[PDB]
Amino acid sequence: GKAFDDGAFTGIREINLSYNKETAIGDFQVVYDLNGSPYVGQNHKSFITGFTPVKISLDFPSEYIMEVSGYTGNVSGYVVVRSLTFKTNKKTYGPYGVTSGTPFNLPIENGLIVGFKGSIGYWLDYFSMYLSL
Amino acid sequence: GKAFDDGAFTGIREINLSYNKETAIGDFQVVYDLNGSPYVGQNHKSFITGFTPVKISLDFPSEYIMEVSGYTGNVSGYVVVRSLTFKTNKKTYGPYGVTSGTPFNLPIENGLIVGFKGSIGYWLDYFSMYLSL
Amino acid sequence: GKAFDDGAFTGIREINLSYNKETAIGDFQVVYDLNGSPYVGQNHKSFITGFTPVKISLDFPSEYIMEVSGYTGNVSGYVVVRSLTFKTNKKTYGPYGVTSGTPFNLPIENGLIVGFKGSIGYWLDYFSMYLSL
Amino acid sequence: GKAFDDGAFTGIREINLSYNKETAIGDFQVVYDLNGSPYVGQNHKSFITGFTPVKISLDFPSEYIMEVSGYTGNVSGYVVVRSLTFKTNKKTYGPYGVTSGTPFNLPIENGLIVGFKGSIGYWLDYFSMYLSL
Amino acid sequence: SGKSQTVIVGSWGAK
Amino acid sequence: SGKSQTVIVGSWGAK
Amino acid sequence: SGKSQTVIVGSWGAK
Amino acid sequence: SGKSQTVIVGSWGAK
Ligand SMILES: CO[C@H]1O[C@H](CO)[C@H](O)[C@H](O)[C@H]1O
Ligand SMILES: CO[C@H]1O[C@H](CO)[C@H](O)[C@H](O)[C@H]1O
Ligand SMILES: CO[C@H]1O[C@H](CO)[C@H](O)[C@H](O)[C@H]1O
Ligand SMILES: CO[C@H]1O[C@H](CO)[C@H](O)[C@H](O)[C@H]1O
Repeated sequence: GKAFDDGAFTGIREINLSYNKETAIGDFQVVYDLNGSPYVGQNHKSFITGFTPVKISLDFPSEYIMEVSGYTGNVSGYVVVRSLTFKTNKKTYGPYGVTSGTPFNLPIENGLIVGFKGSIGYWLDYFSMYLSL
Repeated sequence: GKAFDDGAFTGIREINLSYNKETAIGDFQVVYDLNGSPYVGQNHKSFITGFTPVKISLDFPSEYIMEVSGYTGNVSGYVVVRSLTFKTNKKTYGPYGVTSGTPFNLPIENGLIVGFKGSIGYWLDYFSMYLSL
Repeated sequence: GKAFDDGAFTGIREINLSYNKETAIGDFQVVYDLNGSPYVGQNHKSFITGFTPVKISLDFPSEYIMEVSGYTGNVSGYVVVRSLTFKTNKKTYGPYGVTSGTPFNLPIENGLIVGFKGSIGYWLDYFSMYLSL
Repeated sequence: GKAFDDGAFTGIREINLSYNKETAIGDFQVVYDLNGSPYVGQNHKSFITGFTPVKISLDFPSEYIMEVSGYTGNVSGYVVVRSLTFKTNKKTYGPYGVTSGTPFNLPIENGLIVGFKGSIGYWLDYFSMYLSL
Repeated sequence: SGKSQTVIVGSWGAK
Repeated sequence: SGKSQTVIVGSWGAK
Repeated sequence: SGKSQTVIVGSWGAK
Repeated sequence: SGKSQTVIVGSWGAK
């Protein structure tokens, strides 16, 4: 699918993703903190439709992501990200998507998630995160 | 004067300052690189006029600042920045302002200047820089 | 188990762990790079014995670890780290221990594993890694 | 003179330099913090003698250096570092050497001096500092 | 050089 | 203060 | 926490 | 690669 790279910012304020309960994660778009002021990133859309959107508004300064978990698996010959979940210091934004395949989890003990990059076609093919202090 | 803080970015692409040959540095405004795309910062103007503008366009990826030098001194009871000069890996953007008072220089051996903060009234009262890898 | 924390150094030269094909990883020690000079970390021993030793000598500057994989599982009630495999740019130091339970994997796209921390009772209970540029 | 480079550590515990009130700084050594344990750096000696020693013991975790000042001057033809003064959060370890020539000063607003490097012939020719968060 | 760098982790999904 | 820090990631295994 | 931090150097000029 | 880096600043004195 089409690769994307948001880059590095000051923090995260809101995450907006999409999913399908029988396939995988679809759309992905995050609004970052750029030195105090929000900065909305490019909307990375899927090649198709029929996804259920999710808007994750964090209490910016005080609430930040502590762990990112999910599942990768093959759906129709394409190994993609099927589920994604964000746990913060205040709440857990429950498993979105199908919780099947092989697991992964990135807990941060000291550091902050500061940016996103990855790829999206019909579903989210892959993704990586930028970390900082 | 009025304090300002641009914050941290990915790099610098252009610096736009102003000076008076008999007083000190006046206006200050920089356009940064925010993950590949330029980002123009807020224009920090002086309380007064009659300054000679300077536009410093760097060859972004390839040309970056290696040292920042200048002079601080008192001009009319106000200790301000009287001169400022930026030397890059390709050129020296010669002393702008009055080269009188006490000197300072910040050479970077490994690192990049990534943001600016300081204060401006009639002249640039002070300033600090954000460094990164 | 007993908590340890080696800290952060400049790089990694060698890793000496211990395992058992039916239980999990036991002993754990690592000799780091400290500004171009080897630095032998403390030996974090298991409370019991009967493990098989493995020495992982990297070609220090040239060879560096790019991804750490493993398994977290339940043995004797305790959830511990059952397997561990290190993938460097030159070779893969094959899985040690039991590849059974919940998988975890950290691929590093930009950065270095620069230190370790964790806990060891009879087996490695958990660990964490310091990441640097 | 002879080039040295201690590298980067976790913090600074003590600094042992040497000076002469008519010439400049000579001997230079520093004992660092290495993950909560002292670490005695190598002693970088002057080619000659007749200096006055000074020991600068910081209250390690609590007391940290916030600004380094000094003077670069010309003695016997060679441009060297004539004076040096260390300002920590608790006390100022007064100027050592000759406060004559061109001043230099590095105030740190956010970060730590985490290591030193330079060269020493008869006197300290130059130095550089590693900065970390 | 010229561009800032940060630790980037992963690439979870398609190889 | 006085002690440098670095991004430490994880905690894999027991809690 | 929540906001990223970087080494900032100086404050050259008025004390 | 293999060796970590940090922002080193300056070079004050002789060139
Ligand atoms: C059905 O293919 C489309 O979507 C898949 C999964 O999302 C891949 O991205 C592929 O490159 C793209 O052409
Ligand atoms: C003449 O005063 C004005 O300019 C000076 C120097 O620039 C100071 O900023 C001061 O705070 C401001 O009110
Ligand atoms: C069998 O007991 C010991 O090991 C387990 C698993 O390693 C835990 O560490 C526990 O604290 C320790 O007392
Ligand atoms: C007097 O000579 C010596 O000291 C000076 C000043 O320190 C220079 O280091 C020079 O290289 C060294 O040979």
